[PDB]
Amino acid sequence: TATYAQALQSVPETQVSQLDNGLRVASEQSSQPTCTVGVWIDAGSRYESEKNNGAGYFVEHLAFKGTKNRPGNALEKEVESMGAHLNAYSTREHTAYYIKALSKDLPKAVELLADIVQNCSLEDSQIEKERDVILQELQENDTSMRDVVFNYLHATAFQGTPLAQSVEGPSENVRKLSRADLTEYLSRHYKAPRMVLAAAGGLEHRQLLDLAQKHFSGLSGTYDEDAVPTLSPCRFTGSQICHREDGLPLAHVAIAVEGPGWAHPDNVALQVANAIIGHYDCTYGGGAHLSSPLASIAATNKLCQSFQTFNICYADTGLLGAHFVCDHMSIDDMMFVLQGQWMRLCTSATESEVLRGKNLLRNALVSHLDGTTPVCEDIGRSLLTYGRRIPLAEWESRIAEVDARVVREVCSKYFYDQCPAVAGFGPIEQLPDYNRIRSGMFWLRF
Amino acid sequence: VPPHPQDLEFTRLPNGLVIASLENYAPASRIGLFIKAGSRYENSNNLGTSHLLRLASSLTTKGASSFKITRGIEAVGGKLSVTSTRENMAYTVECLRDDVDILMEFLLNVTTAPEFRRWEVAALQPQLRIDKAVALQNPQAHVIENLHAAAYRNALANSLYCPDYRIGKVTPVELHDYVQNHFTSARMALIGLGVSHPVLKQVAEQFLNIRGGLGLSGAKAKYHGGEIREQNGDSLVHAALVAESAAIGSAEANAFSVLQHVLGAGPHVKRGSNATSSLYQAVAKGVHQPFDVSAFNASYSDSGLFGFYTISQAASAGDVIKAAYNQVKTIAQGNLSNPDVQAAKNKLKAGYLMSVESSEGFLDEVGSQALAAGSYTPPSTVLQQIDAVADADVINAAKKFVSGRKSMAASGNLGHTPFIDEL
Amino acid sequence: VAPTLTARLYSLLFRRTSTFALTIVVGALFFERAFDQGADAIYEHINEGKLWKHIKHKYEN
Amino acid sequence: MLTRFLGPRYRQLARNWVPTAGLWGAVGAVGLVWATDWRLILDWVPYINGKFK
Ligand SMILES: CCCCCCCCCCCCCCCCC[C@@H](O)O[C@H](CO[C@H](O)CCCCCCCCCCCCCCC)COP(=O)(O)OCC[N+](C)(C)C
Repeated sequence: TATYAQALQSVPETQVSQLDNGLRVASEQSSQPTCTVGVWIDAGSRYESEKNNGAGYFVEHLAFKGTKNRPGNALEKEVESMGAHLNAYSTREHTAYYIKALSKDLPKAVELLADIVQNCSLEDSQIEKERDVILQELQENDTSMRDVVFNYLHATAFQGTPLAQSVEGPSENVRKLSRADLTEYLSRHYKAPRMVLAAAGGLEHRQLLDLAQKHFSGLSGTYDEDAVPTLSPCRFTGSQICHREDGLPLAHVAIAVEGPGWAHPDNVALQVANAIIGHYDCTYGGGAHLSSPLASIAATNKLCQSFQTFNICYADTGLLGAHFVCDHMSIDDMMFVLQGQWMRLCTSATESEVLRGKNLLRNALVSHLDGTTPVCEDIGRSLLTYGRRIPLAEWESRIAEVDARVVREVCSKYFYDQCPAVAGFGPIEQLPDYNRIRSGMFWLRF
Repeated sequence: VPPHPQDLEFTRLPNGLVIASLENYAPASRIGLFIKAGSRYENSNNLGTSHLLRLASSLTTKGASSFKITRGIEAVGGKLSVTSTRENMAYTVECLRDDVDILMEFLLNVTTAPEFRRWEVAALQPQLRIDKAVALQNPQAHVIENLHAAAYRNALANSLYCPDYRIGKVTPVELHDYVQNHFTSARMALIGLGVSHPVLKQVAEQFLNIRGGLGLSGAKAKYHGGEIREQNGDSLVHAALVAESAAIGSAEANAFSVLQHVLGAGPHVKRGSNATSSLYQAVAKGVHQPFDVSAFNASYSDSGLFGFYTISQAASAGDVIKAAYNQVKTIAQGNLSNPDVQAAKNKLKAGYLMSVESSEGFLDEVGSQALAAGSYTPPSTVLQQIDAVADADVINAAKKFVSGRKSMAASGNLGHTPFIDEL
Repeated sequence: VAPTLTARLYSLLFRRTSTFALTIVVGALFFERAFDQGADAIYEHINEGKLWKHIKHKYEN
Repeated sequence: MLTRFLGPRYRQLARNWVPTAGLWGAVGAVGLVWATDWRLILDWVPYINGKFK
């Protein structure tokens, strides 16, 4: 035997040691022949100015195209030749560079990440080449209705705050950003107390810390002696953005209330409530028999091509709600059925559906944490948000605590009689007026 | 100190069925029933039957209603997935450790007791048109359908999606027929992760003793060749050029797999010139616009297709193809260094290992190994297999492609796209 | 008036439509008393003694 | 026709809705009392004394 409980204790503790730099260095060990190693940085768009809005996104384009020790090609050629994969990403709050490689290749993997993260050869010829690349990617993203509605939702919910900004920045900022603009953000943000070296797989935490001192130590000398930046809170605005385009065949609508942020214990109960409502897509086989009432009413009445719930978290704030895509004539019904479920959950959540929500969440959490890449990502992000790795047994503990009462107390706290941020795009004539949407945030019977 | 890792248990039962398990002490569990029942076992009278079948996984069974399969699996937060390839169907089931029993039972009902009710099948027919439409929005899907229809005169010619003329024409009897004669012991493998060997062996002994259908894994792919051309308008041109190569498992296939990494699979670095990719560098030399090129490698029970795949502007199509083709030619002519192969070995070896590092990719590999080979071959010896490939074999693989009767599919504005004839 | 009187009026009474209704009906009863005679008292002052209610005691048994 | 409505979910569904159903009764009572002037109920109310003898 092995009970689900016992399995959670078997997963080894994520070991953390700290460099004198302030570089937190962390690992989860296993018997795996491969690994993922990365650097997670406390930087994104929320740190940017308006006048340097695509800066982080720009460095991300330059980071793999040459260093002082490896000019141009050299990096690619090295990573490619050992069979490794090298990736990067940037959200509004976090930037990460990671290598998937053989476990034996960990010495060079860490070495290359050190060079990438500290010695970025921002050659003016390459920044100009990247200018066109990024501008071309801006036109590309315009065609993704989903990428737009979420940028739009960010733009309207976080009106006037750094969080309103996109990761990639506006066109003019891509067109006019200089090497100086780029070096300045780089030097102000890529500082050791805001960087986590994460690894997962066939490792030795001893060997990783050795490598971290070998390659990252070189950020000592003096640090933070002139200026330090800490994040200011971002005002949420219950507002609407409607981009009416009657030439696109399906409508995209993303609707959200203000969430609490990364740290808050009541993200668990929110996630459970979200699990209950879930997600649907026309290629699901279940249809009519799906548990989630919205999913089943969506499927039966073909109200929708796809919907998904989300709980997007930023430090001390977030976006809680759903996004859907549907035909022009189905926007109203989709909103009604969605808001009706939020209210059902707010006022009359029942015990068994809350079990299913908890069950979907334990399954999601355990399915996600499969392989070196997802776990390495979890170590990096967790340390940057929660300041530690929250072990799986603690997640189970915090999940098991949620009952029907918890769901309805917590859903009411965030959803009941709260102002949504609403973003619409495409054939949206039938998208409900804000007052009407706002009226769906309460019930006259309750 | 992590836990000392367990070893995989393997068993061929006398009846031909295969059981493989690994107690990985994971908080979740995964069970896959793999069946030699993919698209290839369809005939010219029942095309698309294995598509609707793939779509039918939660229709009503003896012992569990449609509504139960859905609500039962959803109650515990598990999944029921079905993945078809040209050779296999694979019914996969996920859940937390404590819940293996209910999902197993569901699994067994879907695979061994499907009822295929007249009206339920009737109601599911339109999902074929949506399912097909959602896949076919990748230009690559039609290219690889067409590539196969042209390569083979036979079984691998069949597509994993149902031909339009068949939608609403697949009968409840056709599926009953497909199951009774393909979902049999000797065509099956029951793979379990986070489960015990006695339990798998028990359910195998109790529930999976079915035999009364076809025998051959080789109803037999007769490779033929030729090309299919689809005028599209479509922003840029998709073209795949291919020759018959080597059946999966043979030594030759491993040479082809190395050739694929000498020339170039997908990228390794996010937004890169793909410096080690010899195909990419070759086209780039005289094409100064948006393009893509990769080596394409498909391995089957009794045939294989190797070559390359290209994405390019309408007018550059023929230049991109001819450049890629000539690059292969130079490797057949002898122009291949030892470190070139060494890097391809490392790219392949690392890639394979990464391919099995999660439980989803692990289970699929143990499953496909059980069907194709009737064995589990550990990574340690797969890497030894790869190492035994010499430079002269990789050269011999390129020599076989160059000199072998081609197959080609392509779609877009075909105005400046060549014709095999002209290659 | 520490977290505002309007904020505590919302969280205590206005949130649920039930307590919102109950506040109106309880409020409608209180207000009817303070307004009926409260406005009658203002009607008294503009007609200080010219009403029969003021005369009253002049013709009493 | 009523046996379908008895089970643990409906036990939770009734309890979830009872503070509300009670408060609507209080609305209806005060509402009926106030509208007809039920001096029977209203005589015992510490400010509403329009029957001021
Ligand atoms: C037709 C000819 C007549 C002409 C009349 C013209 C004169 C205008 C008067 C018409 C009436 C309009 C009323 C004013 C509109 C205000 C909206 C009101 O109806 O409130 C709604 C809801 O209705 C009330 O909540 C119901 C309260 C019930 C109070 C009792 C009313 C008195 C009737 C007594 C009942 C007893 C029955 C009688 C027994 C004999 C919505 O509230 P809302 O602004 O969106 O706030 C949302 C609620 N939150 C705060 C919980 C989020």
